[PDB]
Amino acid sequence: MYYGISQFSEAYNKILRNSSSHSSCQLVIFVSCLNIDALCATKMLSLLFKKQLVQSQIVPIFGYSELRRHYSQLDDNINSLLLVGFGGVIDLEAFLEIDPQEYVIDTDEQSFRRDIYVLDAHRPWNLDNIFGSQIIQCFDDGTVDDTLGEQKEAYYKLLELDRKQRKKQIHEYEGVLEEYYSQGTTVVNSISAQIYSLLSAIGETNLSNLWLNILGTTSLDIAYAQVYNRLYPLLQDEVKRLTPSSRNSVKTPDTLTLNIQPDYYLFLLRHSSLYDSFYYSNYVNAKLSLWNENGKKRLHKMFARMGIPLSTAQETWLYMDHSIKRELGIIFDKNLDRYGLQDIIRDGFVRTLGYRGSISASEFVEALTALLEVGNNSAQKLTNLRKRWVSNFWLSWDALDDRKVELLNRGIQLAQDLQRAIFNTGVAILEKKLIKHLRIYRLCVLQDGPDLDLYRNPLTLLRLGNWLIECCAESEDKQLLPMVLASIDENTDTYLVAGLTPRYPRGLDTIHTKKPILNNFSMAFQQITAETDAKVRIDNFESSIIEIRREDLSPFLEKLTLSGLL
Amino acid sequence: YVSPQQDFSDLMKSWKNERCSPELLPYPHQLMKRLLNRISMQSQLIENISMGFLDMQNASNANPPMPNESKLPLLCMETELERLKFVIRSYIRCRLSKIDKFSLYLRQLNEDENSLISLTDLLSKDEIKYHDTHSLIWLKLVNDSILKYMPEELQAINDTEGSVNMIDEPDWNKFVFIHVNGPPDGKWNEDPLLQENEFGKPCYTVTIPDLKEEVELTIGSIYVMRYEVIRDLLRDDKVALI
Amino acid sequence: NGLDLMSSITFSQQDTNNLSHQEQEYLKEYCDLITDLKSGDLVDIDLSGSLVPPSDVFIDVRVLKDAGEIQTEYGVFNLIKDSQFFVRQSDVERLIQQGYLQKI
Amino acid sequence: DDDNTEIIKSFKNFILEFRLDSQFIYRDQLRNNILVKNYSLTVNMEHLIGYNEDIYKKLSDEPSDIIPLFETAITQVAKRISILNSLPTFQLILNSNANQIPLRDLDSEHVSKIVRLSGIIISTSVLSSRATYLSIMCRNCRHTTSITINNFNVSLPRSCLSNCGPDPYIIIHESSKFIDQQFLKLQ
Amino acid sequence: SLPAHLQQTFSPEEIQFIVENEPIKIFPRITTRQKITRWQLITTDDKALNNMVAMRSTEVVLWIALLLKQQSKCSIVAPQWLTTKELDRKIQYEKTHPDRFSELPWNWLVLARILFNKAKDDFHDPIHELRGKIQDLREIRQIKVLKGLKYLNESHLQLDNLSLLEINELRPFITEIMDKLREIHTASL
Ligand SMILES: [Zn+2]
Repeated sequence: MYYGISQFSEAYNKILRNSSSHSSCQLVIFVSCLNIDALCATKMLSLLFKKQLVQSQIVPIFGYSELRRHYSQLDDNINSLLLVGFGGVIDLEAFLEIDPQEYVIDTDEQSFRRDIYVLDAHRPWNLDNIFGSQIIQCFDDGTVDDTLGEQKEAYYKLLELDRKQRKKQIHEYEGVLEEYYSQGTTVVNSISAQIYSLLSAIGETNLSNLWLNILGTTSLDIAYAQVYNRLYPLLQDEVKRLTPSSRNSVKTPDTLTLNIQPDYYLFLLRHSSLYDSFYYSNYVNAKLSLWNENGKKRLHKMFARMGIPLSTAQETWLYMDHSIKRELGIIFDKNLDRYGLQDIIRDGFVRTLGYRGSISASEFVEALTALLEVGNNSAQKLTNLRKRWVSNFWLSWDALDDRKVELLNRGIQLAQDLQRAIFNTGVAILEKKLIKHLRIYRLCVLQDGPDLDLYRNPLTLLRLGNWLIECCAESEDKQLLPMVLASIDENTDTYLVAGLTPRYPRGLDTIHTKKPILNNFSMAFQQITAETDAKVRIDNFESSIIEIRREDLSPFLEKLTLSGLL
Repeated sequence: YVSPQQDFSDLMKSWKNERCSPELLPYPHQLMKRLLNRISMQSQLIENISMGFLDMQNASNANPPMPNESKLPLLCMETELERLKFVIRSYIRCRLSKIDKFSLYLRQLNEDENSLISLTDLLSKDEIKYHDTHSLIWLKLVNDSILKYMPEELQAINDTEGSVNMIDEPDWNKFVFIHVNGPPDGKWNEDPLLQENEFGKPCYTVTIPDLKEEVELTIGSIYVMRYEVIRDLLRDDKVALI
Repeated sequence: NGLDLMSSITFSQQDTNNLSHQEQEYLKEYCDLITDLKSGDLVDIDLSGSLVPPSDVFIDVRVLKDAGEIQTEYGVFNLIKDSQFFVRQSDVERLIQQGYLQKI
Repeated sequence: DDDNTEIIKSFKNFILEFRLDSQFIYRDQLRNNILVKNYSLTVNMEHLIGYNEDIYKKLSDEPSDIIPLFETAITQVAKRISILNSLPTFQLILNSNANQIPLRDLDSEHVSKIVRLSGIIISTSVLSSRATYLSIMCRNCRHTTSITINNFNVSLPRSCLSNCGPDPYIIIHESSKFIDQQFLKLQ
Repeated sequence: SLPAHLQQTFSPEEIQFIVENEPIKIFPRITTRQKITRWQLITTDDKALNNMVAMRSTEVVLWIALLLKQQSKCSIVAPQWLTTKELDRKIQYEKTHPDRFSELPWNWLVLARILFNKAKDDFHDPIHELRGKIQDLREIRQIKVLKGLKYLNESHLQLDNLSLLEINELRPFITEIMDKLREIHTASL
């Protein structure tokens, strides 16, 4: 309960008191790269600090080792540190070798020399950071006040409690303490929503902040639908609150329009054809099996029934027939039910600026992700790759400014190419039966084939994994086994291995709805790594992604088979 | 005088006249001294407040300078000093380039006995050192490179009797844009040069002898004119180069 | 910005062997002349400073080349590569001129 | 005529009020073209769709009839932004990003519709003359007359205006204006 | 000075500097009246800045106004000529007299661009209409300049009310053409 939802304001005031100055820079923000929510939140914070004239620095880091190396070089003149996208799960004081008594410069409690704020959404929390540390402070959103009721008592009372009742109680409370741990990890909220709450508390909300909040929230749709369904009504309310007025007389080159219009679960509808949108969709592919000939024939039959000529459905959206575009909603409503695709109809947010063209939030986040993925003796080889991944962050950052639209178009083209490549690899995976069904998990190792140099980036492998999980969720086979995806890099001679959680069908009822399936690959990987001298690298922010040498892959996986917890 | 605003106005008008003029204008000795003294005192002043604010902060973990009525004044001091320094820097470098262009002409002016123009008035002391050093360095370069292999008849870098004159002089008939301010301060009746015209404000008169014509310049109008016929008016602040 | 040009660190604009020996000598004395100009009566004004007027108090800059911590008047800048700064223009004019920073 | 005037007005407002960021691109292009004696204008269809979809829909279904109205709107705007008049009727050149249709897929379904296609030039003919302003006189009453023609597919009147014959009219070739026509072959 | 031309012509940024060295009117949102740290400026009179009261009209130099509006402590009032009515009057005056330039301030283009960029909220009229009117005026002024360029000679020219930016963008052509004509005439004497 360090900083509650209501308390978010006062912490800001502290940053205004210690850091703001016209002759020195004393605020540093460490933001997790390869993440869209963190990027949007950092953009909002940067604009806020720019308005109040507070000097700042933004440093994109990739892993925990980078953070540890950068913390030492950081001076004592920097009074404020902001860790965005990470830091909640691990013990920060032990990791950074922070001595509480060393940081007291304002003797009295202790005001302390430096303040570190943690803005993260990866549960479970670390009990040490929440309940036992004073230098480390976190922006909580209501997990502790409700979920961690007995944990606080156990922690504090075990700290203070340190003749047979003593032995009994200490054991049956360390049992509860270990019960809190040994649990998988999920995401339950979004950073951009919390920053928008801070904005509303201070009172600096506008259309740009709302657009950034929508962009941050939308990115969670593919992996965590429950959070999106929870946060959507508040976004709808805030959109209606900030509408300029009624009866807009004329469209002028300076109008901005944020509208709630009906959209569809289709891949880049307004920047490609209709046939392409239906072809390269995860949901349509899962529901119709387009990778073989039968799915393509079924799609052709559907398009024939709907009344759209096959020649017209392959034209660009701008140059598509006006009459067909006008009546698309009725045609969808009356025909989509026969083929099980009635779930593709939804409502979203569309933004328009003058005589330019309309863009939806989903297309924007796909363009940003595409810009993240592609843009612009083995240790150096990995270092160069990580440096390029850091470099792509500024390319994605620039695309959020209204002046740079050519970069957004480039991102759209890159997204189209990337999705085509993912589809091409997925059909090969599915046709040759490369997926092996073990008792505990399902294995997929890509050793040979073209364009394996695209899967050295975690985001592309997550794309392919999301394709495969979506394909498996709608399969009639009923199972919830986690999946393992491994990809080789010849230059480094290392496999990059990722563990992926199962997902329920998109349209399934809410009776099973709960806190989603927990990811248990981090604990298993740590358990196997500790016991054996395997040449593995666990250094990414996502604990479910590791880099294992080629020789160790086949034995390590065997150990995983007996590890359990999967 | 005794007005800090008029010093900045005079510096700006001198810079504007300097950039657009062909010749090497006289140096405003007093104005530069006053401005340099003012800058020297002002920098010490901002340094003093900065030190005073810093020292008290570390003593007893006191609060920083309270934000209201604090930051904006000092920020304005800094930016104002920055702008003034830029203006003076541009003025000095432009006149140094013009000095570079006319080294031999200035030397010939200084060497002439019956010349009212003297380098002690037209050139600053640092500019005198610059001129002397640059002339010697350039002479050494040309003597070592080319002029050593030449007959004694023609070994002079300044030859006014050769086929082509080797000493370049300022263009006295360059065309410039001018604005007619009128009297520098006022008292339109006091100025003898002012003469009224039909249904109009008083206008200056000038003569072009090569064309042999009389040109009238009305107050408040912008003209494109020869530089020689307007030298006296510019020297007396009646006209301003735009 | 004055300096001794080829003897000290140069901006790599010119190769040593293009210039003649007499030109190399001439450049040296010209640089010395610039140097003892800059220490004249105009100490406060930087005669080798920027020649574009100042019109933006606060600017965004990006680091081009990696470096260590550099002290500035009343503070410190940490030059981690691929990081962005929001700071006053006067502090970073020197670093932009020498190629360690981008943008304005 | 009560619809053509509004169409011309809509086109002139498109030319004069389109802006992206801080520059009227189509207003500046006209002035730059007039200076180097280029009497033409190039318009991108995406901008026209963005400005107003009704205007694009009007053009997309009746090209031969609508295009001359845009032609005269351009030269009305030019005489306003150039003159406070030897300016001929301007030319409109269009750019499109729609799907390309093969030559062998062109049939009776595509008549009177704007299409985009690619091929290979195999032959180019010689330049020929087409009349735009015709000066006309009658064989008997002998009075002056004029005719204006646009090349978007006319004949001399089959009557007399003020007995004269059936269709008595001859062309006064001097004081008549002509343009350049060329024929090309594709594959 | 020497590099990038700059020998005998001003850059647009220096023209902007000269424009921002001119006064403007504001409505302060703060009160800095002395009680019953101070500005102490060296190039501009600080009497108004020291004695400030909220919701009252004062005038300062332009760049201080921009610096204040960077924060939330100012609101600049646009000059009276930046109105649709006063612009339409000048357009009509421009149309009726085809041999003289209308009387606009010598910084109208630079001031208009700066105010549109910085103080967009302060205008009362819609900004797109004013932006169109500015272009309408500029085109006609360009037509008149093009017609007047035909009367070039060796003696002198008069451009009574031409703006600063218009003079700057035309100086190198005009000066050099008349200089060459003057040399040709002088040679024949
Ligand atoms: Zn007849």
